Amino acid sequence: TKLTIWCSEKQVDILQKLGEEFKAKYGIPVEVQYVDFGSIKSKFLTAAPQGQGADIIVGAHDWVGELAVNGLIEPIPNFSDLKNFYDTALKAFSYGGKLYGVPYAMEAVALIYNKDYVDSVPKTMDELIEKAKQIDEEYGGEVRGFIYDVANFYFSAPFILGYGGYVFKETPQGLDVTDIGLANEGAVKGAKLIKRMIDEGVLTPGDNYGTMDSMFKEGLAAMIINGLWAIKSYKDAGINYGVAPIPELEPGVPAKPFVGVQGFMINAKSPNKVIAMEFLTNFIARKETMYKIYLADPRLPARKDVLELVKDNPDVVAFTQSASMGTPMPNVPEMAPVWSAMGDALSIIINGQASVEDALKEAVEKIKAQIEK
Repeated sequence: TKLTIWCSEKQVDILQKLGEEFKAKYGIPVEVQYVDFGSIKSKFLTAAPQGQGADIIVGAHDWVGELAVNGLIEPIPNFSDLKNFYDTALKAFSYGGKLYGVPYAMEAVALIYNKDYVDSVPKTMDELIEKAKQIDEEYGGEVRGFIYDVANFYFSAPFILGYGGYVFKETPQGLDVTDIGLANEGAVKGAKLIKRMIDEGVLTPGDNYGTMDSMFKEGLAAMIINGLWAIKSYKDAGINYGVAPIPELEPGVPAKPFVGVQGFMINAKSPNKVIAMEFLTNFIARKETMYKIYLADPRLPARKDVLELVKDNPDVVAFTQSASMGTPMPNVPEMAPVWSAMGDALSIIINGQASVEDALKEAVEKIKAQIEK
């Protein structure tokens, strides 16, 4: 009997050597194969129901809810080392009160700012708004104090979710996709704060990803909301940038960005799940392995004590801190219609074509209608 793993390209070498350690101690070889995320899911969905497919796979946390309900991935037994993982990363791989994977990477946006215009990170969103107005005034509109992809629900979620909005209500039986909180009082308050930034001129209805991104590269945007994926282009453009978590919406009320997480999962139909689980919890999950995984592919780490090891990367520290206060993108298939419905609602709001209340309630109605079909 041998163990089979489907992993990413930059994980093969690390997992092959680790498997050699596992073979020496237990006498079970480990076969490691690179498979891309898209093909992992399509292969797993038809191999796993028969007991085939890899014993261990990597994948996105978004898959967990459906793989868990269909009994294809195995609940991770609690082990002590779990205390060293970010709560957001563990929640992202949890469903119905059970952990279903061991995460290794996170991704979330943060505040990125040009230090030629911002001397200290604003402590609150009210301070950010005042600073943005002052910057707009000082440079006569040539420099935008604050700009981001405002009508995109992924980028505006820190405000809508931070004030109390939620996508699906969490219950002990799993996410209740019949209970959608995108129009409750918190969501309305978050959307009203976005609308206030529009009304005061700090944001405009024409703000989108492209205009934000190009303006920051050219040195004409003081503060933006973006992720680690854009940092290289800003460095190459010669921007003296800094990264920090999005300022508190109010004192004591943090911004709550969406977080994407990648992790390892166990084939629940495999005859080798016990040996596969041992290797996952005792070998893959260890701090030393996760640090090597980070070095070979620097993504925001899922372990707190791995971040402590880094080192020379202040950007990763800021983005990881942003992810820690964030919330996972809901890991169920019913999340799919939410993006476009909320993006339409945001556009309607910022263009003054409906009240915040009416636009959000319409968005929830359309989400439910599409979930039903």
